[PDB]
Amino acid sequence: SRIWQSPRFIARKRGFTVKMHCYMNSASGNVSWLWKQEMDENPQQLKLEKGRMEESQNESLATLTIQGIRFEDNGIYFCQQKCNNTSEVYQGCGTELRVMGFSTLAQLKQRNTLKDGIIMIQTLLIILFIIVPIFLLLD
Amino acid sequence: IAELPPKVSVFVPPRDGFFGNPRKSKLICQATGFSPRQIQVSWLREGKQVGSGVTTDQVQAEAKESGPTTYKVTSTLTIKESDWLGQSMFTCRVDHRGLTFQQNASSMCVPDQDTAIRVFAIPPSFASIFLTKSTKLTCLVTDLTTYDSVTISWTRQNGEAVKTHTNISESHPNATFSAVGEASICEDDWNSGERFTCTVTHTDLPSPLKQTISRPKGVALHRPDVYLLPPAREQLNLRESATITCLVTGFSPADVFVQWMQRGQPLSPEKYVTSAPMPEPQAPGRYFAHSILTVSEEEWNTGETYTCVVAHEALPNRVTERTVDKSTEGEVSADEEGFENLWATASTFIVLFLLSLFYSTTVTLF
Amino acid sequence: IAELPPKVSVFVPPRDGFFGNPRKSKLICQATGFSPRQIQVSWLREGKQVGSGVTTDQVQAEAKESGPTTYKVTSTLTIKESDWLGQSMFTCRVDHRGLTFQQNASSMCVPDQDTAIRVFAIPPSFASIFLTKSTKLTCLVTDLTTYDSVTISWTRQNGEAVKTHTNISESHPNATFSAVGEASICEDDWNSGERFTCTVTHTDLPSPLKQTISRPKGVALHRPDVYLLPPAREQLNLRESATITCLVTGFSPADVFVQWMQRGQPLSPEKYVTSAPMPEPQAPGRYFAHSILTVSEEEWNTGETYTCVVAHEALPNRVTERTVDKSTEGEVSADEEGFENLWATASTFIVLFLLSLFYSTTVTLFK
Amino acid sequence: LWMHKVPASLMVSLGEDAHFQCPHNSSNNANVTWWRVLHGNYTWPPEFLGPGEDPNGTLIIQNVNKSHGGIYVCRVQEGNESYQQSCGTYLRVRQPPPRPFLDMGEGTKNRIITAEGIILLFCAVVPGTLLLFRKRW
Repeated sequence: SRIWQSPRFIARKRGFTVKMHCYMNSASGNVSWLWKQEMDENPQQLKLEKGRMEESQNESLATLTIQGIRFEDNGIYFCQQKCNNTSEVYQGCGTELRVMGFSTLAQLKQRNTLKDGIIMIQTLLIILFIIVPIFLLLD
Repeated sequence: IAELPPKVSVFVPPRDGFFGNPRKSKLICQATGFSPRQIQVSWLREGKQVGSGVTTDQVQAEAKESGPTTYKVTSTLTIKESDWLGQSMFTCRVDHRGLTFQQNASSMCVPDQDTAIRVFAIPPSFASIFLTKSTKLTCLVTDLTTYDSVTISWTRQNGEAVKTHTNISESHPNATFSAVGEASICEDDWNSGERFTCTVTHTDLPSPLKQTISRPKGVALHRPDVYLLPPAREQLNLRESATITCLVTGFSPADVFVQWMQRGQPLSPEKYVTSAPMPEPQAPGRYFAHSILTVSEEEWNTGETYTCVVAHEALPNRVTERTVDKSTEGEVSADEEGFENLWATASTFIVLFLLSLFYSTTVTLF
Repeated sequence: IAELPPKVSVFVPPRDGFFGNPRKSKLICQATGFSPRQIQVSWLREGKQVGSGVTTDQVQAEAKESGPTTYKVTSTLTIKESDWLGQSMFTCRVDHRGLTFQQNASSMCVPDQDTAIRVFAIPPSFASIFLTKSTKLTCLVTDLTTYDSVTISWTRQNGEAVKTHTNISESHPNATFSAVGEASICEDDWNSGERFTCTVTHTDLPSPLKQTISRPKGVALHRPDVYLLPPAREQLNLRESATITCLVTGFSPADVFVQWMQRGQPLSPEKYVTSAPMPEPQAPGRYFAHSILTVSEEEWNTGETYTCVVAHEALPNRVTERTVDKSTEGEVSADEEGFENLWATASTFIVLFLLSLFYSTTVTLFK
Repeated sequence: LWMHKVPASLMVSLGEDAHFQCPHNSSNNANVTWWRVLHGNYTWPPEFLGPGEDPNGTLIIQNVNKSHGGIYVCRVQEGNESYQQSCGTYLRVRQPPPRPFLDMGEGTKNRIITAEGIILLFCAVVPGTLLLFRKRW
């Protein structure tokens, strides 16, 4: 009711940028971010990597910015603000991020069945080099 | 005894009730409600004082109960149809208490005069019902100056009148003055859909303006499609601006409703321009629409999604929402397809074949 | 006592005499010049006498020196303005000695059945005259019927020539006639904006209604740009029918003209639809327009170039062609093409290994 | 408090039958409703999805098609008290599964291809040495 975040569930390709928004009052202090991966049910304190992660705080608006993502970023995020006049913790509804990969259903099936065929063939080459040298060198 | 001036007004005759051979007519310039007695009702025909037919009657004492004892007089100028249609200025010059009252005159039937302008009639849309439960109906009369003697009534199919109307329109720069005559109405009456009509009257025309409006029936209902097209790749190279196109296609009936959510709050209502339906070529009875939106190129390079909403009474839950940023594409499998394994096979077989040549060549030697 | 009826009439007030809150004026039921004393006066607003707002006078004598000295009476009905504009009939039924003396009256005495009609024409439109290079103009004339010597005389700046029109119709269902008056003119005169009046001559009233109409000197010039858009991926995933769209922006002034083209032959006009110009949101009035065109998708998944053209004053050759067909992808990314690029290289070294040990087992095996 | 306990997203394929739980805090005598909303700071009103099913207050959707996206929110209120709005679990209709090559991962497949290259070469060297270099003696 008081703290408001958006969007809710993002699905970006590996490589691009995302942005997240947090709207509440410019009255009692600043906002601190969190981080929480799938395993816990207790969050942590977020690191801000120099360059790769950024943050701004405009008039009635503040924003986490993240460039250059990869698979170790599957987080569920939180902007958090405890009151400075009543001392009450207020906390939003988070966001989620899940980072996709390049290929499609066409090339994935072809390379899977293809390279399965390749490893079948070269394992048959191990069959040739496990039958021929022992039988031949043992005469 | 106060010097009360009268109301000088030539009660003009109609053009049909004429008697005599040649056909004659009276001019009654009845100015009453004046004290004291002194008045000079001098008939001027085109500025020239009339002597023929001037019947200046007795200045009778109005024995009024309040105020001073005022007076009344009823002058009479007998003219002809050769005088009434003679196109002369029959000025009822009243020199009441030394105050000359040149009553301007006319010598025909006077329509007003030759001009008729414009009027609109906006039906209430479907999306202006399920928002506010406030089923208005208006009719904008416009393109005039805000004067008095306007009246915007409303007649049903029965010809009876309905409710009045406030907030009549205001001062406008380019003589683009107007008015908004609204009246409330029930909903199932509008759904039954008979011809509601508004009429207007000014001191501009002798003509009513029978603007008719209703709801047509009989049309079918069809779900629409939505697609969303990312911008023109040539247009990025010009380094100025982008476009986006919403597109709805193949629905029934008209009256669709769109707007744009980005960042969480909707846009201003002037960054984006919609369109009106026009009939489909292929299907016999459907329509389409457009929606355009422009932002710069620093904006569209940096994430910053956009979303389209539609609104239509036949879509099965009234609202859908499609969204295209830049790359929301890229099918399943978050993690795998790897990075380590591929570069690994690259390096291992490029070293391994160079470590196969010197094995094969000595086999070609011995 | 000479039993004499009064001169029964009703004199109407002027239209601009309604004042007060609400704006009101009055009436006169002139029943004057009557003897004997007995008279009855009754108004009727549409078959009903209104009670209030009535000032009926008394039976009072007139200034007469000889003859039977008659009497005068005058009822005065205070009325409202919107009621008087509302075309209500007002009858003051006088009953002098019980004799019905009516005067049906209102304020609507316009009617004009006459001959002087509106006479105009469309200008030579930039869409039409581009096709034939044949700038002409057609005098639109109604509110006139078939008389003799119905003339369409396009006078010039100071009264010059006109081709006499042919191919006349029949009369309209509302008895007027389409004087279909055309004339071809020079090519740069309207481009220089000359004054062309459709001076007419008719049998009943030969009044030439003139039209000092020229090219509207004004709006400046901008080349439109043409950005053809390819269809949508979900739409072909439906694999029913697609929608190419040719889109123009920013031209000045309005009245642009498009038509599709493929293989040189034109398409049917019932296929493709366009729209009128709309005002532009951001800039001043540099308008935009669009055009949608269905296909068969089984037509679309083959080739078939499909070009668009355009027609503006700003364009020097007045024709530009653009086309994109089925495969104009345009730089998806670089690490994707590097990705399957690199995997293609690894597959290449694999099969080169299998050939290599084909050879190194071939030489030893062929002893 | 409990207003975040429901997970953020959920994976459901086509045609499946769903599950939704809303772990309330009050004492079991409330009214349980489900509602479906839009993006945020919405201007169009939501609509009543459905009442409760079981004393667990579960919500079950059958016959999932590709038009069943959208944020689902539980609203529960007991009497004239305050009403509870959750944060809601987003849904994406994700059918198409690969025919699974479960007996390896492909990150594990091609490293087995490389080590198989090493073992096949080192296995491939020495009998060609032993034959013609044990032949002439």
